[PDB]
Amino acid sequence: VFHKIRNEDLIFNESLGQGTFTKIFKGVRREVGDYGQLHETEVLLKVLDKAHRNYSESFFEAASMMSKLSHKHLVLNYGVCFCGDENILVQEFVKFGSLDTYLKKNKNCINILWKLEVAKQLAWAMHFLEENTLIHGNVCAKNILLIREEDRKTGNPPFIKLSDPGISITVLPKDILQERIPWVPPECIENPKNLNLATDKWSFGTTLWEICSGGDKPLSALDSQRKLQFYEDRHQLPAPKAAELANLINNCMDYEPDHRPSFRAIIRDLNSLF
Ligand SMILES: c1nc2c(NC3CCCCC3)nc(Nc3ccc(N4CCOCC4)cc3)nc2[nH]1
Repeated sequence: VFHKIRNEDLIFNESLGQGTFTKIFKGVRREVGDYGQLHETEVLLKVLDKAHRNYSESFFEAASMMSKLSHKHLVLNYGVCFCGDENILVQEFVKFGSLDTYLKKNKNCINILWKLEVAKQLAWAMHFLEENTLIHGNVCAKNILLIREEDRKTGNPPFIKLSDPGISITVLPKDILQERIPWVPPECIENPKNLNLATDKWSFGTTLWEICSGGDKPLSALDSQRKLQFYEDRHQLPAPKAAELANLINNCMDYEPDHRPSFRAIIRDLNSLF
């Protein structure tokens, strides 16, 4: 499925931290491009240990399945290196990084119309996935990548992409799912087999809360035990600072999975906010 990239064409330059059972690097890929031109392309490299075989199989099946659905708001995966003791996803490098970090670094000096445009773009990406009956399963602001900043002179909005799904919550340890409250929905805390398209509607609500809160993490003051009580008592998140999206957040974060609205309906709701 994935184009094989040879270790000899990959240069690792900078460590960018960790994901869930991944190590992330900035690097360069040497390749033959359009018209035969030789390029040194900036890439994002995600390294999984082959020994974690269940995790690696989950991670790469998810990246493969989404890359079969080419879309302007979905990250470009170039290929994989079965680099011996490690399996490496080679991805496009996105200039401005993850959205939660971007919002923090700009001190939430971001107007509501910018947030609405990013929300709409994410909703259109999710509508495409819903129409394709593909579950992402880890929608969050860390997995929103900022390709382009707003340009006030041209009127161009920011432009985002949704990153790869990562290891499925159906195979992750339960302690990890609990830490991931309130992105993982209540039905998946009850049973990870309840993963469904409805899951992404809940997580989309949590992601909107992140966007409206300038990149704060909801329930960050709560440990895992208190995160369970949060769901037990069936609380909702507080209205974010930018409260314009509070109703849509609450409508998406519906404890009844079957009541969560379609992404088509979400897009219409976003459009109605003037
Ligand atoms: C697919 N996935 C990607 C990224 N994911 C992030 C990698 C770092 C940890 C959070 C997720 N970053 C990407 N690029 C970055 C660009 C600038 C970055 N810096 C912004 C300014 O502040 C320091 C980090 C970080 C990552 N590209 C990418 N393609």
